Amino acid sequence: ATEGYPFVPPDWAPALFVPLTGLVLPAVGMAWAFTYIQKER
Amino acid sequence: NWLRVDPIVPAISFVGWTLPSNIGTSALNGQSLFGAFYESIGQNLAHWPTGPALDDKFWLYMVTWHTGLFIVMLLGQVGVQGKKQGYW
Amino acid sequence: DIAGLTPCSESKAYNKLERKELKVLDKRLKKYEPGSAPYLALQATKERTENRFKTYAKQGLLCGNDGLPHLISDPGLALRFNHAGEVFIPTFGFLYVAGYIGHVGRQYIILSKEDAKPTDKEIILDVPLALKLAFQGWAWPLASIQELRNGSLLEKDENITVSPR
Amino acid sequence: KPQQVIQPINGDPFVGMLETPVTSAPIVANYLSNLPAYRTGVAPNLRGVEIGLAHGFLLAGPFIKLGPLRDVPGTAEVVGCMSAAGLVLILALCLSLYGNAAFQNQPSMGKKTLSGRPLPQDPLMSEEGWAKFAAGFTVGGLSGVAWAYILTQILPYYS
Amino acid sequence: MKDFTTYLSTAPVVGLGWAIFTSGLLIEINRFFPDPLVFSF
Amino acid sequence: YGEQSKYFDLQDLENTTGAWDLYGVDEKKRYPGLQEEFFQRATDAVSRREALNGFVALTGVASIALFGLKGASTLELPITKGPRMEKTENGKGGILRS
Amino acid sequence: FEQWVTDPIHVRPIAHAIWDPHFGQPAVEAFTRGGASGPVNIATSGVYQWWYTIGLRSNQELYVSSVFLALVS
Amino acid sequence: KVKIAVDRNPVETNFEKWAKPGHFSRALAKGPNTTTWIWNLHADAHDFDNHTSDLEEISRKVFSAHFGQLGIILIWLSGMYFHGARFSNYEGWLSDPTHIKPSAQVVWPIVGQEILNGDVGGGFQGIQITSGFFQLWRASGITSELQLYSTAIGGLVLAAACFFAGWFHYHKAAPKLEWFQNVESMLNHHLAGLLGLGSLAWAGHQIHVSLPVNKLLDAGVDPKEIPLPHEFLLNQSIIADLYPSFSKGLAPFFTLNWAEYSDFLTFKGGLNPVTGGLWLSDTAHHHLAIAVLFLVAGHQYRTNWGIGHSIKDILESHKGPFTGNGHAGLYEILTTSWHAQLAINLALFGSLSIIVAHHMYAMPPYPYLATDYGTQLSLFTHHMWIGGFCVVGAGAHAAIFMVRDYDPTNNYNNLLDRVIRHRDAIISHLNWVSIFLGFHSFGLYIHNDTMSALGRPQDMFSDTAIQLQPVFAQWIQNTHFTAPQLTAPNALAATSLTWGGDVVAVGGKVAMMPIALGTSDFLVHHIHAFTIHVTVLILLKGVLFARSSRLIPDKANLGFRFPCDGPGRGGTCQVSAWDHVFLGLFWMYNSLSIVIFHFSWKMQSDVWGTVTDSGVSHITGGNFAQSANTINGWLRDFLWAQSSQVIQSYGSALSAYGLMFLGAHFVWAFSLMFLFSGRGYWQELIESIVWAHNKLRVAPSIQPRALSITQGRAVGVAHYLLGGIATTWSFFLARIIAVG
Ligand code: CLA
Ligand code: CLA
Ligand code: CLA
Ligand code: CLA
Ligand SMILES: CC1=C(C/C=C(\C)CCC[C@H](C)CCC[C@H](C)CCCC(C)C)C(=O)c2ccccc2C1=O
Ligand code: SF4
Repeated sequence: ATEGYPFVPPDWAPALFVPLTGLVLPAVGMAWAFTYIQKER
Repeated sequence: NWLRVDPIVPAISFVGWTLPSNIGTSALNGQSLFGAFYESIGQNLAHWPTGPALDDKFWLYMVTWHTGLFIVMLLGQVGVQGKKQGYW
Repeated sequence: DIAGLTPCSESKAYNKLERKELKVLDKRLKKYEPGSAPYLALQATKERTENRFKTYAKQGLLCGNDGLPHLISDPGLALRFNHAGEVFIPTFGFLYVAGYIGHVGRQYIILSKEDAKPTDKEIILDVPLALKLAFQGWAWPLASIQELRNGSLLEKDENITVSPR
Repeated sequence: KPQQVIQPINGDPFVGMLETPVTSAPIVANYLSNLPAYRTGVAPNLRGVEIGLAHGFLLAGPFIKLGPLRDVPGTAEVVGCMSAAGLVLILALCLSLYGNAAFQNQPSMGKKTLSGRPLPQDPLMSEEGWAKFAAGFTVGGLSGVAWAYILTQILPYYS
Repeated sequence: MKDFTTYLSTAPVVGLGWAIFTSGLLIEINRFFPDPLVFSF
Repeated sequence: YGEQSKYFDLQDLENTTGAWDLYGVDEKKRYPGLQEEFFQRATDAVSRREALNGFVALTGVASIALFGLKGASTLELPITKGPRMEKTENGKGGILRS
Repeated sequence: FEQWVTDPIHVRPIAHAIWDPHFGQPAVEAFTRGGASGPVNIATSGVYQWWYTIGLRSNQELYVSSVFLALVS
Repeated sequence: KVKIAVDRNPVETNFEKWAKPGHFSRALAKGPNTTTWIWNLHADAHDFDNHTSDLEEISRKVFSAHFGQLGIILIWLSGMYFHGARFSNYEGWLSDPTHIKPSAQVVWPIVGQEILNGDVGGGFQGIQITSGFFQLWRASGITSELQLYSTAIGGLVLAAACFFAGWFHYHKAAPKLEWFQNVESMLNHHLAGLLGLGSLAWAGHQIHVSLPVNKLLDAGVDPKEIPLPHEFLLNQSIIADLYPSFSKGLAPFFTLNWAEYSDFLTFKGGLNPVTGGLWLSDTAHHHLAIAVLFLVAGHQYRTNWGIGHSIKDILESHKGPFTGNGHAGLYEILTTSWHAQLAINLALFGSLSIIVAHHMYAMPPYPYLATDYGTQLSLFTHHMWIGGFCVVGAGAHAAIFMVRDYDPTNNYNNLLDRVIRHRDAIISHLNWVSIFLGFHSFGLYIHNDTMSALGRPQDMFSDTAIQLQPVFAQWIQNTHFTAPQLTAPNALAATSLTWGGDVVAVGGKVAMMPIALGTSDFLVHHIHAFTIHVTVLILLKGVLFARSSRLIPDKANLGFRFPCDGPGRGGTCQVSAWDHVFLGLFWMYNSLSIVIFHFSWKMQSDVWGTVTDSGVSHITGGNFAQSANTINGWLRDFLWAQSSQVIQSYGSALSAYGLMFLGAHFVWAFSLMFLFSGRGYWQELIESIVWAHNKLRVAPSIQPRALSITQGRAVGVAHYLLGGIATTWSFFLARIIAVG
């Protein structure tokens, strides 16, 4: 993009990025942490 | 575990027939409390898609008659089992 | 006229506050007959208000931008200007009584400790010795100074319970 | 003849339960023993199919009826169903996580049904058995969500 | 009298006598004299 | 166990500790026989916990990415619709910024 | 930031856009402050005044600053 | 069998035990070595169980303790009557109750307090009272201050008699244990005698005294020319014109012609439109029927003449198969434990005080009480809080009985033992219903707050949006409104105007108007049910786990009020039942605070107000149906829309309420030291202060010690409760005085 070439933001960037980091990222964090704390030995 | 718990005996279903004979056709106000209940369930069946409203008198007769019934079957069960066990 | 505070005798907001208080006090006066006892109480309240406003003025008191009198706390400034009556003389006035209570409590503690089971004396007070010490505590700073020099006031820490850190 | 209805389980006053008519009723015992989660001889995936079907059929209802788009006609019945499917997927993920967590070890002590006769091991109490159970749960939940969806399309009454 | 005045000498009564004395003293000072602010004699 | 008063024997400690399945039966294949293999083949590709955790995550991240990008603005969610004309000015005590 | 540079006393700073799917239709409209189109949040951190004071004018320079600080992180 | 067993002169009357303050406890009889001796002295002062193990001396002690409390209450009542006789405007208030605010406390002009002598009208200045004593003195026919003086002097005489009675019945003639154990005689004498005789005496006083005075008062006759009640009592001619049935002269009573008494023993539903209170004829027939019901119920038990009922037989005969032994030993417990009877009596007293508050807010039984919004609000809130306190104390003393007086010998398979047996099931089910009620009440509130905040009011739980209509309460309202039509045909109108169709108003202000119930009332009522279920969970868990628990099996041997069993098992802090009561006090405080907030908001928004020609305008804008569904709506439209008069009360008659408000804020905030903190830090700080006092030789002989952990918790809960109660008291009274 013009004058915004580092880390170019599309118009659908918030509408796509917000649900992964509020939905998918906490889910992966929860599952990874739950497998961590429940790991035996 | 002695599956006779809450003993299902048809003798205590007879006491459920005395209350429609006692409350019903016993004059008092109007015709009877059970008679008024019969009239109420009669007119309530006309509006099948809907139900009784807040201003309707059906709930009063229904609740009073049903607590009277529950009281009489509870007391009949208690008496008829205290007779058998020795509790009187 | 220090720190930008006008004297209370020549302050417009002080007189406006006095007029406002007289107005609301006289507002309640119209609801009672003049020969009634609430009228006499309201009249006495108004007289006490007027006497307080008069006595607060012409006494060196000053105020600034609020109509409420201010107090000068710095010694010297309250001595060169006539403001020692605000806090300078009440300072020694309180300290005399504060040292009075501390001295009579100390003498009662010392007198009770040289007695069998002294813990009972704290919950079972004795009247003649406490009242004698109460009336023998006017010269508290004179007793405090003489005990300070000779070690009877203080105690060396070799008989004082100290923390084990 | 006192009719001591309230008694401890197996005549044992030392453990948690006491045999009570909420528990000792033949109708309640027969209904609970015939529930899929207590059919020990049946494979855990066949357990999960019925359990997920029932739970995914029930979970669609509140989402359609009280969803944010409930006032929009025609679209509430699809939004509620896909949100129910997402909830079923979340519950399947948590079920798989529980299967990983609770069956990393091996149980050594049996269940001991009344008057003895215990089977070797419940396949539900195993790792791969609970994984199959969660697989049956998510398949049943998805099929139940789709069934509640098509029941909201063809209808003689309401939704 | 001795048996009663021993009870009279305990702390709750002393908790009143000092309280009554000091309270009444301050009431009479605030009553006969008006409300002052400055100790200018 | 439970002869006249005893509740412990140390050789059938499965009965001693109180481990009892109050509701447990061992009746196998209660559903009809043709019904199992339709669902047994349904589970076998997702029976492994690795296949199931991946599939839930596969339907998870894809549908989450579908929402907002394609999921929003088709349901007319009130986040990607835009304003008409509201809230340009702010400040009731004056100053009137923006 | 450009609108703040043109008029600091009038235009308000903006921190980040608000994409909350649980927002209602009045909620989206009532948060387009600072002369924006979408729902945005008014910045009170003071970085607008600081960056206008140190000579940052265009958002290209802020983009270069962001990528440089990400590189140094 | 029942007789009067009395021991004469067991205790000498002397100040020997007054000389030594620590004499009831052998641990405190040594001396005050530490500063905790004083707190143990004032704490174990009335704990008569550890003073001695003899039940007879404990019974004598509590008998004279009740005598002393009765004398104290009689002194207080005599003082209130004297205040109404001397410093009051009761004569002015009688001639004008709708325009002159009641006042019975007169302050001194000593230091600026003359602003507190508010202009209450009638040429009188003083503190505007809120107890409603003027309404009571108008119901019970009282005209002049001479009668109030006589009542005050009689109350002082009876208080002196009660104190002398306590001294006599302890020091001079103390009853034995068998005298106190005559439970059947006690019940018969306090059913037929106390309650029945008092009800009959009050009915007679209302019929012969209060009815003519109240009949002449609402007719416009000035009280100066109203005849004194002794003229009505002696002369049948004066009482005959006001009530024609008195011309018969007790003929219909003995000839069974009670229908002729339908003029002054009426059965009317509603309130008197002239005054706003209940009809005095209705109250006369009410108290007469209550006297009848208590005279017949007071002859039930068997004491000395064969006939009657034996309570042990009644308890042991009611045995049902799911309960095993049915009420088998409870007669033995309740005849030997003072704390069990204390728990029962305190629980029933607290619940009945709650009923008293609800049924005074519902039907005002006093003339010019409904329009006096301050008296009604104060009575409701005060009896609300007293009932809550009595219930919490009932739980506390039940736990004390559990710890001390409970023994396993008499109870094997009875109801108490089986309640002990399945206590975990009860606690778990109560926790489940606790979580369920908490979620679908408070989460509903939070969801409504969120949908309001998200700009979606159509997704809220309100009347405009999807609603939770309280159909059962509205059906009960409709049934009670239509109850005089069919089920009670002899009633003139509905028993209360909560569910009526008409609005009564005295002096241009609404006395009582019909109350509409919506989604907000549903939410607040289920919030109340949740909060009460939590508090009863805490109290019942404290009672049940006081003896033993899975954590601490030997909690019985550790006493009732102990701080902890140490940091073992992860820390067993607050494990005692005393700490359970300590938490239940706060939960009570939250419950009753929300209850009285609901009462004040609902009554100010839908009942209280000033009637106009063009409809009825309430105190608020009728915003309870629109703002009580959200927490922010509750806050802004109740605690912020009101309390604007408390902050601006300065310089006015109600500035003392603002001072009390801020002092209550201080005490409520000061309590959190004793709540959050512990003892070791405070003990070390006290050690440093002790070193400071040791340096210059002012060391006290009594060692200064920090407060005990139970002592610190008690101080914290006491300061917290006092601050919260005074906060709500000041806010409620200032709002209802400056507006109502
Ligand atoms: C008369 C006895 C007496 C004396 C001489 C002292 C002296 C002292 N105390 Mg102590 N104190 C006392 C009683 C006394 N205290 C009592 C009864 C309490 C409990 C309330 C305390 C609580 C206390 C604390 C918590 C602290 C001190 C501190 C101090 C020091 C600061 C001076 C001061 O005013 O403290 C302020 C003192 C108080 C606020 C306590 C006021 C209580 C009243 C006035 C005492 C009543 C005593 C009684 C009238 C005597 C009986 C008279 C006799 C004829 C019967 C000083 C060493 C401070 C310190 O360590 O400084 C280094 C400190 O932190 N004291
Ligand atoms: C019909 C007879 C009668 C009456 C009226 C009462 C009345 C009362 N009893 Mg009871 N009592 C009775 C018989 C009676 N008793 C018998 C037979 C026994 C033995 C089994 C007891 C044993 C007993 C105990 C153990 C206790 C009471 C208590 C009380 C008081 C409870 C306080 C209350 O509720 O507020 C009502 C308050 C009032 C009405 C205030 C007026 C009080 C007047 C002066 C009492 C007059 C009633 C009296 C019986 C008259 C004869 C006494 C005579 C020697 C002077 C109340 C006054 C409690 C107590 O100690 O209080 C005294 C208590 O704990 N009672
Ligand atoms: C029918 C009424 C009644 C009776 C006869 C008793 C009798 C008893 N209770 Mg119970 N109790 C009651 C009501 C009653 N209580 C209520 C309503 C509560 C709830 C608050 C409690 C809570 C309670 C607990 C938690 C405990 C008792 C205990 C006791 C015993 C000793 C009490 C004692 O020595 O206090 C001594 C008296 C005091 C400490 C004075 C009270 C001062 C309070 C804390 C502050 C009052 C402030 C006041 C309201 C406003 C003043 C403001 C201030 C600025 C001046 C005794 C068996 C204790 C026990 O060991 O039982 C065997 C015990 O642990 N009770
Ligand atoms: C207002 C203050 C407050 C609140 C909210 C709580 C909350 C709680 N206390 Mg407590 N309590 C407090 C102060 C408070 N406490 C204080 C000061 C004391 C000291 C006296 C106590 C004493 C006390 C005792 C003695 C007991 C409790 C219990 C409870 C629980 C009751 C749960 C319930 O039924 O409600 C429902 C739940 C709530 C109200 C919590 C908020 C729920 C909101 C609406 C969120 C809804 C779901 C949400 C969307 C999920 C978020 C997901 C996110 C992670 C992504 C809960 C954990 C009791 C308990 O353990 O449960 C039986 C209990 O026995 N508390
Ligand atoms: C502050 C505090 C203390 C310290 C408090 C103590 C030692 C009590 C102090 C009581 C005082 C001495 C009562 C008297 C108060 C004033 C002296 C009264 C003044 C009256 C005027 C007229 C002078 C504890 O000991 C404690 C223990 C456990 C939990 C929390 C706490 C806690 O929070
Ligand atoms: S912090 Fe206090 S109450 Fe808790 S275990 Fe320790 S000593 Fe006991």
